[PDB]
Amino acid sequence: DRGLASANVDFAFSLYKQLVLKAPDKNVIFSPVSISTALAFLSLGAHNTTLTEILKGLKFNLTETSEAEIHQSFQHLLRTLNQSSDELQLSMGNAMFVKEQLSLLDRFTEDAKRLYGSEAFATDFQDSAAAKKLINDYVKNGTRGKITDLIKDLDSQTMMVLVNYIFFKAKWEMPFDPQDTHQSRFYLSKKKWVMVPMMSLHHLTIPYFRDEELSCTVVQLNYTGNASVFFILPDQDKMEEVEAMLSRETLARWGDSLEFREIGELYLPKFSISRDYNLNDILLQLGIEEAFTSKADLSGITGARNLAVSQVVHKAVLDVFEEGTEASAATAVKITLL
Amino acid sequence: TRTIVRFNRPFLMIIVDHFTWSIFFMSKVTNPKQA
Ligand SMILES: C[C@]12C[C@H](O)[C@H]3[C@@H](CCC4=CC(=O)CC[C@@]43C)[C@@H]1CC[C@@H]2C(=O)CO
Repeated sequence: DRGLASANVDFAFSLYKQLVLKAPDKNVIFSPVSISTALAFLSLGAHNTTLTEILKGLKFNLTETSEAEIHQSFQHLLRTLNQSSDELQLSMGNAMFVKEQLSLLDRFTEDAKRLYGSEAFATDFQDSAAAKKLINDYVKNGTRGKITDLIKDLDSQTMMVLVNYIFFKAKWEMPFDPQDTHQSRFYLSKKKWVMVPMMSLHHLTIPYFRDEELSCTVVQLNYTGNASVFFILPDQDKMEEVEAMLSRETLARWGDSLEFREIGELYLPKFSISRDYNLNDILLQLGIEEAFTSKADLSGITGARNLAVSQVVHKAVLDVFEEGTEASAATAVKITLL
Repeated sequence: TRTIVRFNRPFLMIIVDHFTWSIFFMSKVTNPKQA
């Protein structure tokens, strides 16, 4: 789906740049496709300016596509990602947790199940600790225990939470031998470093590109299955330059410029990182505004303008090791009465 | 002499699907042991 990939990758890099702005020296890990899917799911219930802002913020061109086409594209993406595979473990789920007394349009719950694969689970948010545990347990189950505390605070007056998770567990096509993993320096800056387990591979023929425009080295490592990873190594003090130039155009240039090279040695740390985010500020910066205000129009959920978003949260974890990679993420959209 | 690629300073990772062209995950690793 080229039209979906183009919007979703534009959104990915717009998000990345805003995430870095907030905390410039911190690790970053997030799932763009989880956030895109969760906000597309939200847009199923959105109307008028609330809907336009969400779909524009997700980087769709609304002069050239329809909401109907977008939802069908996410339905197809979800079906493709959840297809059976012996090579790679990949799963994505959506759910809605809703106060039982809230009246939902039949069209909304039917469309949520058909397009996003979402059930509607009756949740008593006035029993806030129990509602929090239920939602966190759903995410824990979908992520094989890797995302445990997506929901930290949860208002007792919440009416609905929309949730997306993604789980990814893959083997390297060329796995590292743990006998070649040795504690080595990782330079936090030119004169400060920490010791990390540094994995290595010898005489490895992989796609490689030395980017002289951005002063960085790009390699692609494959997982068994259809997935791969671009690793980009800026020269020292060139990370900000590479970040400033991240874009769909740049990624396309990198992909178009790779050539196979037999690398003498590749050194890659074994590591695990995690991050959690309150995405309200970034989504407002991307122009998704009305959904958060008392002007919100989520009347495709209920038939009335009686709901508004309170928070969008995201948590993601990345584990890289000799045999492969495990990564997971989840996004929740918390919704209150208006 | 063969090229060495040594990820011992901050780097980026973009996990992609060749079938759907989705970006599953994007990361910047500035400190693998960052608190
Ligand atoms: C880079 C890839 C080709 C192409 O460049 C893709 C990218 C995924 C994101 C993206 C979406 C677009 O709409 C423009 C092209 C592009 C930026 C793809 C991920 C893997 C794929 C390949 O590696 C082909 O071998």
